[PDB]
Amino acid sequence: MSLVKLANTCAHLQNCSKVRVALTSIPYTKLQLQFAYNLYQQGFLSSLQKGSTMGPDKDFVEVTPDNISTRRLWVGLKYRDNKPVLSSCKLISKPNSRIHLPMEDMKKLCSGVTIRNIKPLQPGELILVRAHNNIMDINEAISKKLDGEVLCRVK
Amino acid sequence: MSQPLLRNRSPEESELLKLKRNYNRSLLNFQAHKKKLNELLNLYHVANEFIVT
Amino acid sequence: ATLNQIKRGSGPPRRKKISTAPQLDQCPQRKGVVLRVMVLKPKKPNSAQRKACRVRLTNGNVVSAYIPGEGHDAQEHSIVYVRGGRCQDLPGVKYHVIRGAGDLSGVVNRISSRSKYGAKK
Amino acid sequence: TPFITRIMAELKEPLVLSKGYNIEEVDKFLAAIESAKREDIEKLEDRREAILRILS
Amino acid sequence: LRYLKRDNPEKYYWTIQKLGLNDAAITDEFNMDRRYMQDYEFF
Amino acid sequence: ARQNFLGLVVSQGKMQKTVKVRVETKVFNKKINKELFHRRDYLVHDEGEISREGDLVRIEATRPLSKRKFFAIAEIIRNKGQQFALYESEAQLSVAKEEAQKAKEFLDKRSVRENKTLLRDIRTIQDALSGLEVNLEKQRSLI
RNA sequence: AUAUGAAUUAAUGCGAAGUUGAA
RNA sequence: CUAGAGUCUAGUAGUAUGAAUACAAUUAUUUAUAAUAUAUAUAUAAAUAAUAAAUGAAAAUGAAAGUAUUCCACCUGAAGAGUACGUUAGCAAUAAUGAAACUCAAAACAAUAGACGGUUACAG
RNA sequence: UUAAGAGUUAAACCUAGCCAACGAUCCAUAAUCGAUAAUGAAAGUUAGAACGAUCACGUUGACUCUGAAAUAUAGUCAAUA
RNA sequence: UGUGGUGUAAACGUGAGUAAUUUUAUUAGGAAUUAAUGAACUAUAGAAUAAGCUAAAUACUUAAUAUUAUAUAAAA
RNA sequence: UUUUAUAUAUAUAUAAUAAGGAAAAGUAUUUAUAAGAA
Ligand SMILES: [Mg+2]
Ligand SMILES: [Mg+2]
Ligand SMILES: [Mg+2]
Ligand SMILES: [Mg+2]
Ligand SMILES: [Mg+2]
Ligand SMILES: [Mg+2]
Ligand SMILES: [Mg+2]
Ligand SMILES: [Mg+2]
Ligand SMILES: [Mg+2]
Ligand SMILES: [Mg+2]
Repeated sequence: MSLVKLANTCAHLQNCSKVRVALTSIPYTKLQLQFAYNLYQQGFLSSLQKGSTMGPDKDFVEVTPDNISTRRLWVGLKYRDNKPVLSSCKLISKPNSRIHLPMEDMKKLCSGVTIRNIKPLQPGELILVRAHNNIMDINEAISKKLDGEVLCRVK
Repeated sequence: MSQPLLRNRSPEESELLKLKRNYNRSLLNFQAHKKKLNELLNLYHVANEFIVT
Repeated sequence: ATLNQIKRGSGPPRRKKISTAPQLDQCPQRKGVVLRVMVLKPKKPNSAQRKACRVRLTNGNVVSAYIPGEGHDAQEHSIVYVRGGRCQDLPGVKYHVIRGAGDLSGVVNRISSRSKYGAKK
Repeated sequence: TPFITRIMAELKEPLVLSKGYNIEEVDKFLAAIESAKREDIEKLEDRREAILRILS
Repeated sequence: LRYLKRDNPEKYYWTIQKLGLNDAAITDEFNMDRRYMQDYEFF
Repeated sequence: ARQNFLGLVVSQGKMQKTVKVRVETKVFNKKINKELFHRRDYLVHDEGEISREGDLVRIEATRPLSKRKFFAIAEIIRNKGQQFALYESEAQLSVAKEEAQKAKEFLDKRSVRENKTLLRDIRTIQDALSGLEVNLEKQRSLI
């Protein structure tokens, strides 16, 4: 659940996009898995695969403590019309200053107001909020009236 | 995402894994024991030539 | 620089405003008495014979004040009123004597910017 | 500290062998080799002594 | 040994007593400043 | 209700029936835009002297009990300081028994070696005439 | 101690046209 | 420079491109291993050089002066000034901490074209 | 003693503590604040005149009576004029 | 202009002191778990006696009549 | 891929074999708003 690991993942995706690599890997943790799934469902990532450090898994493998150390989540990146779909990725809640917003301030952020010096939501943008150990889009978090921590911003 | 990420090992698996790891460690000890005994064997073989008297 | 360093005291430099008329102790003007009237040469490139006076104020400080206008009627021990403003081409005269107050009269035969020079019409 | 005393005493015991060896095991191995030939006493004793002096 | 204190309080005191140390020695800040050597006559 | 705080005991026994409890709260610093913690040390009343340094406790507001002591110990959330005290007291002698028997064993092996020649005996019988390996074999067999 | 004045006294800022060295 | 010893020892004193983590396209050399049968113009790594993208005021950097995270130290125009005073240690020397008023619209950095130099050579 | 806790004040006896480089103690300065005023895009910054809320004082210091509540713009004593 | 009752703890003005040892701001904050205090009105009941001293009294004195601490239980 | 077949010592080397094909028409409020010059 480290914001440090998530920040490292965000920078890794940015770098992978800038050099135009089709397939890369990230740590296989539930925060990373939920993050990758939310990016993928919104069309930012081409595909998710299970794998090891060497590469994606050929056949299905059970996840146990024996192999957990070398497990990796292989994300495939989308490049459309000679441009990267996942152009940029940022962390709103830094490990120093963590931003836990109530639902009203999330509505304000989605409505264009700057709360706690957070630049509000933009049209083509995606903001992720973790509530009670589940990652979800900020719009859905508002839809479920869930208080949560705002994590990141991928544009 | 709802399901647990990893299936924790049952205690039977824990015991079996203990057996494997102890086998590895004891095998290393066994090799080292062979080597020390062989070195002692060669030392005693040639100890005729050494001069203690 | 870092959030803790910012917290511990570091930050943007204070855009501090110091007074350009310190001896007026945050007053628009102050009354004063002219000890002597002195003629001084400004810093070059400018060349002139500029009229200034040494003034003891009512708060007790002593200042140097430029006497504007074509003609000054100020002698020693005259009563004057001093406002802020420095003679730019003369170092050390940080104040302006008011014309039309105390023993300083309005500029004679002044017809434009009369208010600044104490003239009447 | 009693623990340190015992540990540092074990080093200075009258006869303790190095490199992972102990007197009992070397004795067993020497006697075993001596037996092996079956299927002058002075020389074998001083040979043993030289071995032990080597490993002290 | 500080970590041992946090993890296993019993084994920690067992260990510091066996090795000849009070909790004060482990817990406090220590450096071999020469004043330490003068205090305990290290040389 | 009466003010209740959760804290950690820091100083105990320096005083009579009084302890010091470190209390931590959350506050929003607008200047740095951070939800940061703030610390304060409360002089708290301990009656019964059931407090030890390193205990997590709940302190509750009371009448003024001294110039600076307006709180009293309410509940020991965790008694880890008491555990430390007990374990110290136990260890001081628990190690001692093991040390004594260790010394006995060490001197006993000294004596056993002191009794120790058999190369003479072994040779006399020849004139008329690995355990770890077996343990490895056991481990392999069970595996 | 907080101030206010002080013979005696330390340093430095400016400017006038210059004077002297060659760092 | 100070003490003890017969010149030595023991000293006082403390001057004269931050660290870590994740990631980041090539080429060419080497370098160290791991192989397979000198050949696979062998793969895996680190060192060196030129790059790409990226960054930068540029020079230039180019696996870092790049993308990100965390911790610390430091800077806030020039001069006054690392000065004065006070304190801190020191027999002292010195060191550390360290201002203020006044004066000015300056000052500085990289690079561009120039004329300049006993600056270099080279020619006509 | 008080209607009432408390080294608040007075008495007695114990313990050695408490605060402090996230700045004590000391010094200088200041009445404090708002749904008040000024300003800014805002965070904030400034003022505390005016409207309103709280405190302190009624030439200076201490004490006393009354009283539920006062060291009262009261009384006594002293200081200054 | 004699004896008495009520009123001047308010309001008015000021910002000296005050960096908190009692000040200001805030809390759906507390207890010691604040008095047989009503200060001045409301709604209810009752009572309003005797002497003295004042020149006299609704002035003053003296006297008459009208919650807490115990003990027993009950609960929480 | 999978399943079997032969051979060899439950396993190994070889040969063959592959189940994923569906069609249908019609069914605004967008929000707060930060400029520089010599
Ligand atoms: Mg004041
Ligand atoms: Mg103020
Ligand atoms: Mg005031
Ligand atoms: Mg006001
Ligand atoms: Mg007014
Ligand atoms: Mg008063
Ligand atoms: Mg007056
Ligand atoms: Mg008074
Ligand atoms: Mg009043
Ligand atoms: Mg009456």
